[PDB]
Amino acid sequence: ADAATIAKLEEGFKKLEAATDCKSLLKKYLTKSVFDQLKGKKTSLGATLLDVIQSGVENLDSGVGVYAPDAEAYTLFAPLFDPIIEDYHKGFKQTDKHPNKDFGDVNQFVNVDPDGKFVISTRVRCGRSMEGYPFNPCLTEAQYKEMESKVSSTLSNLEGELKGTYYPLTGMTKDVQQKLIDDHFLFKEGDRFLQAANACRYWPTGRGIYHNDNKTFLVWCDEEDHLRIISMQMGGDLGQVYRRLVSAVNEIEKRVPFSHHDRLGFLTFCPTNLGTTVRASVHIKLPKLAANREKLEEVAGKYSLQVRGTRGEHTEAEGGVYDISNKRRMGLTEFQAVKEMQDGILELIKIEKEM
Repeated sequence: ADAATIAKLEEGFKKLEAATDCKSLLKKYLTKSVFDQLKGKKTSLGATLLDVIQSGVENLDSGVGVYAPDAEAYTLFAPLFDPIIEDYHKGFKQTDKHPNKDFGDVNQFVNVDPDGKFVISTRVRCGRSMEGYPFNPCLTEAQYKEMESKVSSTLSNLEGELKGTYYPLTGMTKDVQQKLIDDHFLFKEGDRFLQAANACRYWPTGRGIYHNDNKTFLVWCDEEDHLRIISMQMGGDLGQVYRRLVSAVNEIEKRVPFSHHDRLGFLTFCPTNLGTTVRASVHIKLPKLAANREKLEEVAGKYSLQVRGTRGEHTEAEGGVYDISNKRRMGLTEFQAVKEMQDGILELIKIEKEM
């Protein structure tokens, strides 16, 4: 690590002490003892501590404030990453190992609302970093093109349910944009937190969108992580959504190896998405539980569920509509995470019926 970067690191640290208002996990765990042991180190691909914390220094309001420049950095800079991970993922000690991938007995997953009267739509997401490339902080332009032609080639040779079409962002027509905007499939350049992390360079080179013909499978190449992989549909057939996801992820891995770490799970750009990288969610109507919020907050904790209200434009009538997702991503398998989610929704609907 060169003297010019070490100087810029010394600036950011004094800027963190000078921000007594900052509540970011970066400021919490970047002690002077850790900072002096990491500031001079660099990965074998060339990423410095500055490529980790720059975005958290430029954005003092940021919640986490660190990002991973390459896969190797989670090891080289573990003295800062490990305590941050402990904090965000409550109960993931610095010595615990995350289980290896296990999609489990996928047949055990069912429809959580067979009569469609409660769940509007069902969604399961995961992400992957492609093995052999650095993450978005350090991707060169040539690397962006190589990834695009590989993901495009891979996703285009998908057959059956996943038969689709890849739309690259570079030189996208105005017509496709609307058609993709219409289907909620498009993404744009990242917010202020990604821009400060160097995560939005050479835009839109290397960025693309893939969706199947049935519009129940959707992949984003290089929006934030290398790959974001979603299975979605209307209704509450969590099982069907989840089984379609495992089919796709296994099939992509045949041609595309993923960046895995036998203690942190699947490696991603942001430490909030380590472990399973799995976020199973439903849009569900629970009007009775909306009145008695204390019961909903209590049952949500029983199944480790995050309850967010729907972001919306004209939603004043829909206060009893929720986006319920699974909160846990580490220290448990993919199968365990989605099962826990399913068990939750089943009980939430059961309670709603008893009101």
